[PDB]
Amino acid sequence: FTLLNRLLRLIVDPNIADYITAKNNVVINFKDMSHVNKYGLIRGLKFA
Amino acid sequence: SHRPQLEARSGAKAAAYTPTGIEHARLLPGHTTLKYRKSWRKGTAFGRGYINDMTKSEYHQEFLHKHVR
Amino acid sequence: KGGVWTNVEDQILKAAVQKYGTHQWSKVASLLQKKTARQSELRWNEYLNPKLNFTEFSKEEDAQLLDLARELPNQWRTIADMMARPAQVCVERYNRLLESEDSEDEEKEMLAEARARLLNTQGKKATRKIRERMLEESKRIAELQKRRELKQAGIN
Amino acid sequence: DQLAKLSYEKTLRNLATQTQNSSKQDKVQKDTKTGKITIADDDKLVNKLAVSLQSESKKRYEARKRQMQNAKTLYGVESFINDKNKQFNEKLSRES
Amino acid sequence: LLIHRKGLTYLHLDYNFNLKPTKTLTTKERKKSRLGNSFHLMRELLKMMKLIVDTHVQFRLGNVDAFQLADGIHYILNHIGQLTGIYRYKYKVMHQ
Amino acid sequence: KIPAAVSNWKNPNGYTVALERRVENNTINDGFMKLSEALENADKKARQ
Amino acid sequence: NGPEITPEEATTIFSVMVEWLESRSFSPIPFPPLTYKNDTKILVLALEDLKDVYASKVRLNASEREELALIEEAYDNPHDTLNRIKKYLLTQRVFKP
RNA sequence: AUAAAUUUUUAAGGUAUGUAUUUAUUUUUUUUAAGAACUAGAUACUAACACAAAUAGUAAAU
RNA sequence: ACGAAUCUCUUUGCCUUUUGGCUUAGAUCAAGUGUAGUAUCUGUUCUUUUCA
Ligand SMILES: [Mg+2]
Ligand SMILES: [Mg+2]
Ligand SMILES: [Mg+2]
Repeated sequence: FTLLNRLLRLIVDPNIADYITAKNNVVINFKDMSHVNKYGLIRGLKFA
Repeated sequence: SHRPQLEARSGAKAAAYTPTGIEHARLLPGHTTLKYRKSWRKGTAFGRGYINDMTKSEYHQEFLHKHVR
Repeated sequence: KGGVWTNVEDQILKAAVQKYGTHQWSKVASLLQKKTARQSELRWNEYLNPKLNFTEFSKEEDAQLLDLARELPNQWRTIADMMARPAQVCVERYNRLLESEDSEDEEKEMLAEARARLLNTQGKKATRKIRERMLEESKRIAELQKRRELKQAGIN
Repeated sequence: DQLAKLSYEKTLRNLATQTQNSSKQDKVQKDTKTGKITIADDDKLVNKLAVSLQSESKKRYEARKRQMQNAKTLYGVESFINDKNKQFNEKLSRES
Repeated sequence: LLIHRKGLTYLHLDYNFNLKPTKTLTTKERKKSRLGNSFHLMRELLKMMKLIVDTHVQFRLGNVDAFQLADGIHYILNHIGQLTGIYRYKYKVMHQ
Repeated sequence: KIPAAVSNWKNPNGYTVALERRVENNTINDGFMKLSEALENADKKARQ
Repeated sequence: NGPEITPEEATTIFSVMVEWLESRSFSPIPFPPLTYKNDTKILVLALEDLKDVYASKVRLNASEREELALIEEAYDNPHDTLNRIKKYLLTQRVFKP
């Protein structure tokens, strides 16, 4: 991410970018198992 | 009434019973017989085992790297 | 349909959690009306659960904060865990920390519902037994006083 | 082990007060017929024995009963659906 | 005898060894009355014998003729895959 | 001494229990510190 | 173990994109403006895209119905929603699971 | 100048399940409920009962 | 004086009606109506001792 949020600071307003990078970190719940997504990219996101 | 068992059935309980005499199939004679033993390339920006476990194995991580995808 | 939380339903939840445990939520939203599993558990983990830390800053927590939040541009749930503090609060108290820079009826009936629900532990089978057995007892007592009144006629 | 000893002592001294108190308030035969043995005993002291046992059963039984009363009336903290929640849950209080 | 001794009295064997219920069955009376791949296999087998032996019984009575006899029992041994239904019980027999 | 079982999942008699029977130490690696500040430096160089 | 990139690689990459874009002479995107001339169209598109999932369905589950509601209203109150959004992007940083 | 031909069938998995159906005669010291009447409907559960007419406990649906 | 027995209370000990299994958390989770049966939720008005 921290690399992203920069690379997006390039091409888009710092807001929107922030909305994205921050849009990835989430909990992810399968049944019981759940974990923060600290690192990768979630593809199911409409803009992914 | 679903309960973890605390016990098992003594074979003896069976042993006292009288027989039946039903004939199975797998008891029919087989093997009646014993056996005895005796220029351009510079341009680009980049200038010059077995772990007892499963989920940390190299195989398993290949596998999960295929199928679940 | 857009909802918010009364302390009524909130308490009914904390009672429910206090029984069914966290992971059975779709039951916890049975007692509780108006609500869903993800709603229930959302409020629970993000707010209600007591083990959460709601308190002030400290200069450890602050210099810690501007440190982390500068290092990781927007990654709040990460940073949140890093602070062992809830997410939106760390976000909020953060923004505030840079804001120093400047230039009774059917609810009582649902409560009757749940309040009645918790207090029966058995399931259909056991209750059915209770009945069957008592019916047997009445049958016995009847048959007796049959025989008693027959004895008052002398015929045994 | 030690408990069984201690109880042995307690009923020793108690027995002593029985005998002495009975002073204050005041063989072996064999059958050549069968290997059964025959001892001769008073109907006394058997009754003191049995009675003592019965009264022990009583007093213990009653300590446990009054303990039921007190213990079940007092603690009012934890949630209870029924009796066994109070019981078990007080075991969980016994833990720490 | 085997049937009536399992207390199934509402099944009928006609003279051709078909097995028919005479009275719409209470489900319990179905379960109690499923019969085995034995009993059925054997009923079918008897059916085959009855069939052949009948055709002879006819010819002796003088109602047929020796050619129609021969053709008959030929027809039987070929069309067993129809006249009976033994192939329900040993399905193997679908080789023959 | 063995404790008593309180399991988030099953509750076979319906018993009720005080919640807390139902219910990290490390910091980051300076890999981060270096990362974000390096991105930062190259950034401000570039913008200048 | 920390992040993998190392700062070295990071900086090289960033600089790459930079020389590219400058060279490419590129203007970055602006925030969607409140006064927008095309806007309602774009919103028509996105919303049809969500709508289409449910076109076929005959039984709608809970989350679904929740959705269709949110859509239908979004058609109804375009200025409302667009304001709602531009707010959301300007601010909200934390999200549901 | 080609002769190249697989198969084919039976059971199992509104309702199961359970209960009673005796007719024909086996010897003589305790204690307190606040009491009574009126009234309406509102949330519930249910019911092989009612909207060319039909579904059940191996399988379910864009 | 101390010793002992009895009654009562307190504390410790003992645990006294003191969580009994497995599989994809075992799976699924709200779309109706008419009448009818039962459950039970409010208010109103009057009144607080005894003997043959
Ligand atoms: Mg079955
Ligand atoms: Mg099976
Ligand atoms: Mg079944």
